[PDB]
Amino acid sequence: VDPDQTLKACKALLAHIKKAAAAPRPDGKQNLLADEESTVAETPIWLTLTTKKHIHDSHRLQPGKIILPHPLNTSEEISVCLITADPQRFYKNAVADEFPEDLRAKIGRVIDISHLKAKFKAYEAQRKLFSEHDVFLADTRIINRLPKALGKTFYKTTTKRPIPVVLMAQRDPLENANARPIPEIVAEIRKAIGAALVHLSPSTNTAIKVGYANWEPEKLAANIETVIRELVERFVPQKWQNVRNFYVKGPETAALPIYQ
RNA sequence: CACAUUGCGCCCGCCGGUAUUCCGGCGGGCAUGCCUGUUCGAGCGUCAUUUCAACCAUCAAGCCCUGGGCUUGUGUUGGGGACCCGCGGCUGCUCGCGGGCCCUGA
Repeated sequence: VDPDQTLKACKALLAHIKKAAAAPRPDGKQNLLADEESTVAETPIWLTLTTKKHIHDSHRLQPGKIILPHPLNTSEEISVCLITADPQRFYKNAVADEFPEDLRAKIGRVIDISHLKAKFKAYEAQRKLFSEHDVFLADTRIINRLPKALGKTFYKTTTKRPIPVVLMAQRDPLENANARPIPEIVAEIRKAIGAALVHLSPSTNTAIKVGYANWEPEKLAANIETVIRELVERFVPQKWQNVRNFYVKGPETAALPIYQ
């Protein structure tokens, strides 16, 4: 991987995204809810990794976490959802009182698995939860049963799939819930939000969301460098002996190659 | 109950006489219509009765550089959209495998 050809590939892709939005739309009617600064700031940039064989024998619904130097979901206009285990009362008081003001404004809804199976069963109900929140975090005790509850709506698109979080200390619900120290739960939640997620879909092609078009190319290139060097360290089998060329992918534009 | 005659039934209990059975007496009760409630019922009057529930891991095990992190626990309704891709075949058009966006009452 040559960083100079990678970073010069970054400028060409963000520049084309800017000009692609800069063209007047040919229908003669403007958009009320799409400004130029808004639509560039909200288009995500993908990097697509292809392999010589299957990266996994079967679908792994639980996504892995990639530690980034810069957090990914950092904008103000994102709302997160926390799927907890039992006592939602215990964890809603946790958010409301002993959390920082930044974390409280990030949290949109804390929901226990029992209430999730109680009022999100219809596909219309879980579609409304899908559209309402931006990202989803979920307990490690509960990540087993989310595909049955959330259904096809969350687990066919691989974009809002729930991110695991570890509420492991080392069960009667109302007696005592096994909760870790509170201020370091916030660091774990902040770690999950800022991480870029990998999806171990069985086929040869995987795509990672790494940044946005309004970000600087230096901060984009630094993010993708640690992503591609650390993802194939643990997730891709046979290390480079399975990997093939990379492609930086815009959502509506062509793919720029990075061969390996 | 009976022109009411000091007569005669029925239920429970008691007393005195050779008395568990007999005789006589005594005490408390037994009219009709209607109301409220209790209890026992009757009706080829009407109804219900073939259980659409919950029931994965609200944590276990193995590890590492002794305390935090890691790995495994395979679990998704169907359909549609001159949209953007990667990979396999197809002489090629294209078709399969997985993605990015959008829509719809399970």
